Amino acid sequence: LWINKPWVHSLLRICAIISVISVCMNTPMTFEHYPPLQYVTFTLDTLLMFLYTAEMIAKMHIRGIDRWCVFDGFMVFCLWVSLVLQVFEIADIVDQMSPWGMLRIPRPLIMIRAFRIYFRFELPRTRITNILKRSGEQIWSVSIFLLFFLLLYGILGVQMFGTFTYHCVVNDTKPGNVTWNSLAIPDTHCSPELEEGYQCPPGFKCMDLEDLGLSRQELGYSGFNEIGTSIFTVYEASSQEGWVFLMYRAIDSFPRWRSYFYFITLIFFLAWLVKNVFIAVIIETFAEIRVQFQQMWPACLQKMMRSSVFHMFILSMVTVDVIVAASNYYKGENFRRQYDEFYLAEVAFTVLFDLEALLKIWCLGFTGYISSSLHKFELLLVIGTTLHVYPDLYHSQFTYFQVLRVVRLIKISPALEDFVYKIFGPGKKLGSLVVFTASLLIVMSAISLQMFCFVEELDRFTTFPRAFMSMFQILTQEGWVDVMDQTLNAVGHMWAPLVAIYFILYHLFATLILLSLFVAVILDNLELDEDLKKLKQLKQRSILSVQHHIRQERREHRFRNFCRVVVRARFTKYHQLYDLLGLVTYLDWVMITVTICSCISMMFESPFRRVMHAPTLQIAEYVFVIFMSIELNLKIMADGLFFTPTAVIRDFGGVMDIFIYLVSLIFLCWMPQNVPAESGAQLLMVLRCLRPLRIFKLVPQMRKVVRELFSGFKEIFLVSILLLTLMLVFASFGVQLFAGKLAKCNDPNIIRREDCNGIFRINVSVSKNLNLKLRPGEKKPGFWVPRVWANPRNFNFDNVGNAMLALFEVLSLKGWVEVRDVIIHRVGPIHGIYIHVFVFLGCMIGLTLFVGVVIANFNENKGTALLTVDQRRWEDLKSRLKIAQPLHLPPRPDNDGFRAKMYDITQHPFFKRTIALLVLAQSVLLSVKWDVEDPVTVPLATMSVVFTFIFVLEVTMKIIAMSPAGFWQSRRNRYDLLVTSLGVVWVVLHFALLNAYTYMMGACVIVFRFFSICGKHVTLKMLLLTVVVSMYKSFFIIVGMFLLLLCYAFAGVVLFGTVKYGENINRHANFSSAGKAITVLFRIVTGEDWNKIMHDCMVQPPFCTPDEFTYWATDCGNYAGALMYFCSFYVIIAYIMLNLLVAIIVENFSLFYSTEEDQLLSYNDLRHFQIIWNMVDDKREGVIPTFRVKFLLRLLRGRLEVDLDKDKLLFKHMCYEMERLHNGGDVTFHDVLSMLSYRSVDIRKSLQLEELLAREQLEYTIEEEVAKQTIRMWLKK
Amino acid sequence: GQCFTVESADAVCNLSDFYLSFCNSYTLWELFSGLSSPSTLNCSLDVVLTMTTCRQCIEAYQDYDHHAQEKYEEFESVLHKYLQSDEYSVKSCPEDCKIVYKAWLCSQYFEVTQFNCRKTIPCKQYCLEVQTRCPFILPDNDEVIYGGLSSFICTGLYETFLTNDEPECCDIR
Ligand SMILES: CC(C)CCC[C@@H](C)[C@H]1CC[C@H]2[C@@H]3CC=C4C[C@@H](O)CC[C@]4(C)[C@H]3CC[C@]12C
Ligand SMILES: CC(C)CCC[C@@H](C)[C@H]1CC[C@H]2[C@@H]3CC=C4C[C@@H](O)CC[C@]4(C)[C@H]3CC[C@]12C
Ligand SMILES: *[C@@H]1O[C@H](CO)[C@@H](O)[C@H](O)[C@H]1NC(C)=O
Ligand SMILES: *[C@@H]1O[C@H](CO)[C@@H](O)[C@H](O)[C@H]1NC(C)=O
Ligand SMILES: *[C@@H]1O[C@H](CO)[C@@H](O)[C@H](O)[C@H]1NC(C)=O
Repeated sequence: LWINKPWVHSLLRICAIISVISVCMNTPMTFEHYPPLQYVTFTLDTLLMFLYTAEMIAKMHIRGIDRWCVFDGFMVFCLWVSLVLQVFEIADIVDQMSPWGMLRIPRPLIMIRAFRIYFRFELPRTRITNILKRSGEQIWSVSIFLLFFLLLYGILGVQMFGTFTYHCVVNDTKPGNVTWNSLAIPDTHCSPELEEGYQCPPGFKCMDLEDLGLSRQELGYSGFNEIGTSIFTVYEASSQEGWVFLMYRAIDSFPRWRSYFYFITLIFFLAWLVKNVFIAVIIETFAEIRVQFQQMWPACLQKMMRSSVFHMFILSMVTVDVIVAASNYYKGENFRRQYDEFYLAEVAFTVLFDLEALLKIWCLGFTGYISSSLHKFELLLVIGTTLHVYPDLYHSQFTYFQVLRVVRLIKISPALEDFVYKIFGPGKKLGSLVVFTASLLIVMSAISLQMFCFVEELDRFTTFPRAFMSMFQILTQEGWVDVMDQTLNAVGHMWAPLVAIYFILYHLFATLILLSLFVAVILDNLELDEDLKKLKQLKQRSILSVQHHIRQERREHRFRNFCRVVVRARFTKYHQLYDLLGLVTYLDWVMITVTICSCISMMFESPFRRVMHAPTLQIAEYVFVIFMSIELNLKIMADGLFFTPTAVIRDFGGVMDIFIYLVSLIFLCWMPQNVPAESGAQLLMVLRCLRPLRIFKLVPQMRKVVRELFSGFKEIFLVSILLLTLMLVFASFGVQLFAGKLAKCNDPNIIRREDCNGIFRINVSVSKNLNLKLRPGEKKPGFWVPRVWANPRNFNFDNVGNAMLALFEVLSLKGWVEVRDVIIHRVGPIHGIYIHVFVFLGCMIGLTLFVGVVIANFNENKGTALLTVDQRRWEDLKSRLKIAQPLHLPPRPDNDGFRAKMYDITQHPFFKRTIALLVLAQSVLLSVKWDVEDPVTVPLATMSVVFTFIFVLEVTMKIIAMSPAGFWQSRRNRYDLLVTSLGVVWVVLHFALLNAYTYMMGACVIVFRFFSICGKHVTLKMLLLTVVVSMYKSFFIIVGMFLLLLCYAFAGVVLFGTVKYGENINRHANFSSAGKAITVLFRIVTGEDWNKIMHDCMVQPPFCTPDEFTYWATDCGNYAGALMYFCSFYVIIAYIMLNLLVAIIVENFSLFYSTEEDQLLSYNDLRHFQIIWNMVDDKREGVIPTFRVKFLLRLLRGRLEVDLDKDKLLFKHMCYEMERLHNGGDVTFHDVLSMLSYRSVDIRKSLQLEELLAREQLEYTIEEEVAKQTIRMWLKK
Repeated sequence: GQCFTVESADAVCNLSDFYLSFCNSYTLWELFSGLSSPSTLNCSLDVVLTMTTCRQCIEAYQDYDHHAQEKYEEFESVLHKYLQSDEYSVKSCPEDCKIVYKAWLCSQYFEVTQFNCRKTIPCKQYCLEVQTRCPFILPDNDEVIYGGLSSFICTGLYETFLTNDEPECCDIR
């Protein structure tokens, strides 16, 4: 009675939160900064140690000494241990910088007690555990798949690259003596061979930096030294982290094609597809939750207040207020910003809205006011802004209230409000996920804090704010490897593997589960409710026996003819080629050819090879303009210009065609010899760069892609408005609190703006990663520069435009950590909250809304948006059975002892598991680079010879034991034969030639066998099919993304071809040719600092030399051009069009990956039916007669069992179904399989209304005729 | 009327004909009209006409010149180790950068007005020239996060870099 009260449990929960807070303050640095806190936290500990001890003895005295009680007792134990340890620490006995504080590691777990009440759901615990087991098995499978790809690319990186140890240094660098002052600026890699990589210029030599005394500890952790380093590097790259500069090193050290192929395929497979498979898994988890939840069951002042004119006036006042507050831009170091006219405007608006709230209260009473749940937010704003206007909380955290008033503006658009209610759903799915995310972040920060607060020279976990910033940064992925690297260096060499496992596991969970849950929650909010889907449709033992029982208990004239002929001309064993050749009219085929040739020509245009001065580049231009003039004239004469239903201008595509034609015609007629920067001629060249967009109109698959993408533009635009509103809120706040406060002296030893003059010796960046800390008595490279009081040049909050640009750059999470650090170091640490909140609201939620709306519109275009999850699973099963074929296993021979025993040997699961282990082991043989001057490569190649001889005997066994004819039946067997023949070829060459290309061929054969490993595992094969079939299904989407990228690449060669080298524009990334521009634009969406590149391309005087005549002589950048170009490209590609790849991966995952459900025909059932059909169909026809059907049905065992003890009626129904289907003959393995699938599900759930009525009519007819024949057998006797 | 590089304070002690060794665009006539090292600060050109004080000021000029030379050697050492020196700009080469940087540094050490210049330019403008012709050199980012700042910049937050009372020295470009 003393512990079951209502208030006591709330007390225990609040005290669990308080204990979390207590342990989050218990670090040595926190006690150095605030000594009182020490005793404070002790007291709290003691107090809680009392109370919880009570709730243990006051409870385990009732019951004799729920599986929460053991947890609560371990918590009490942790509290007691922390108490006695802190008593020892108070008495100065323990150092407090010793690892004893690690005993407080479990204490944060007490936070679970504060939320344990919210662990009661509407589903029984059995259904919850079934959901969790299904999701766990799927996550295990996808993790195995991920590990397969990681090992594949790790071996490829070991063999295609090596160590990046050759650097350009000054030639007078003696061995053993290299210093910071011998390297180049910036540090650059090179190749010692005259044909690969970067060649050092005169004055520099390419040295090894390993014969020179440098250690692989002061040279990084990345690279491809051995298989472990390489796997870690591949995993880092799959997060789009640090792979671009690794690629730059590879390009400088090795041939270029290697790096391009390697890293582009790594980003495409690992960073896009394999990553999207995890999102598919979480979306399937939510689909399974749905399936489980479904199968479980004044007299006049009031009138003027009610008028819409008053609402319009108040919303206009909110608009004016927030616009005026946002427009308080920085005006210089000689103004006040404290009691100025903006403050008086703020006072006036605060008084106005306080009067509005008072009036609403005085009209509707108080309780009727406050019940509105929107008047609650308005009263919160009234109070917060009134406190804000008090002239000591002006321009403080209280400003958050003022800038929040823009939320009221959501009531101008009913559609935006409905979209908000739709996409954010209930405050119990998304809100619960946000609370779980905050709690997980707090607990992991507290745990990492207790792990690392004592470690010397590690300022990432000294206090809870720092530990939380570190864990949040790992969540956002921006520089997470840097956090882990600093920690790994700090902890030492013995514990580094354990903390590396910790950080990798945390990153894996965070980025592959938490963010995927955000996506899945948004998608579930956008997906119609199951009951609503069924209601909207209405407005318009063995599983066979279970379904049978359910089914039972339920019972003028001329020259237009010639033009029309020419523009409509078009155009079976091989009908695929004939459909490819008749895809478009001959006129469109010619025009596609001419478009492609013109784009290929434009790929040679550069600032120094111009189309206006080079005739070979004008060939394609003249051809394009002439042929498009002919095409337009023909189509306009034939199909009319505007009026005709198939006129030329009837959609946006024809308008764009006319636009492109006119641009190219004006350019070719003009052909200006001088093109000034930012002129109309350069704008004309940029518009001419839009020529690839004609492929989007001439190819119907591209038209389909564009049409389906723009079918969801309303939702895309509403998400854009929500993100703009968020950025406006935070940009107004940033202008009010940060304007003029981000500047400081570029000399770190200066503090006051009055001391910031003269010159100082600045240190220049040599190597960001390399750690040649060795400096005997010399200083770091640098030189003398003026002291300047400057903004960071990449972002400021001085006006609302700069603030919105900075927040848009932070939204991409690229370089956001530098913004965070600048705001915390130059304004104050309290203003870290600001940036973090934005990063949580804009990236984890904001961009996830784009992901969700794009996937939802995709699913709506393919038609599956109004189907229930059971109906969608039925469609996926019906597609899975439409491609299943009879099994490829010929029978075992009779009394052929040389083949029967060999049959039992090759078909025994021990043999297959042994072959898979051998594939993995030969794969492991490629762990060190197979060189030709390395000794270990000879043992490795000899063992590879042993392996390929083993696989030779395996293949000969499977060919003689099975058949030479039947061995060729399996495609996997054919691949294995191909790889084994390549293997024996390599063996005879390797012992004959023994060259370096011999080792290359051996490594290649090993890689192809490793790739064979994917056919020896069910889940691996299903996931590989998912990936490759979704890559096939995304061909035209990838073509469209490439077409957009090509347009942008041409435009960027025109705009940024000669931009002065800057922070990120350099010899590795620039727009000096179309190929360089293409590679740069690819890297800009897959893990490079695109905003740094944007700010390099915005360079203006006095940082460049303008030219008044031509752009190729001007060295400068386009400011507005760079803004529009980079922002629009990043939005279009990274936020919109890659989510199409996500949508396709999700579709194909639900199609190909099958789990053994209870109420559906599964993969094992398909295999069992295949075995039974193999035994019934003798000569392997794939088609049996009618009586073999009853034989097969009697034969089926397991889950397809039809036992003649309780389900004889079912047997007769199925046999008569197979009789009736073709008037009595020759069913075809899909008739019987379709019959099984139908008789194996509850058709009321799985089928749609048309198919349901058809099937129920069919089954009623069958049952009636079976009853008729039974009655006739009776009347016969 | 040709130049006369200064070598000894005593030997040279028509001042518009004696140029400094490294900062070879400043005559002694111009230095005595404005420059004065504070320790020996008595040289307002009234120490040459009316000579130990002169030796003290000319040796101060030579020390200024020598320190400017050391700093310039550090700069050209950085510029030598810059490998993209031939690619960074279609308009500027390392020699242009070197010349304008030497002019800027020499103006930092001798903040005086130059006379008898064919073409004249505000001396502060040489700062801007270093921003224009020299390559972007990323500064090291351990103590302070520079953002996207370059190593050499001239004008701060909300400042008109060119103002009144400028030395307005020669133009050598
Ligand atoms: C609930 C509490 C916090 C509300 C506080 C409101 C008070 C403190 C605010 C509201 C109006 C404000 C005043 C408005 C007018 C002026 C005159 C001006 O020349 C200086 C500021 C000054 C003197 C303000 C002082 C602070 C002020 C009096
Ligand atoms: C079959 C027809 C329609 C296609 C060929 C069109 C002919 C007329 C086109 C194609 C290539 C064109 C040439 C391409 C290059 C040049 C160099 C330029 O400085 C003058 C025009 C000139 C000489 C063009 C003249 C017209 C031209 C010869
Ligand atoms: C290293 O280089 C410095 C600089 O020239 C030189 O003084 C020193 O003797 C060298 N030491 C060795 C071991 O080469
Ligand atoms: C280094 O290279 C420079 C320029 O080629 C040359 O003058 C110098 O003598 C070289 N020093 C060596 C080779 O030690
Ligand atoms: C440059 O690095 C040195 C270390 O050699 C350090 O002492 C100095 O403070 C740094 N200078 C600047 C301006 O960062």
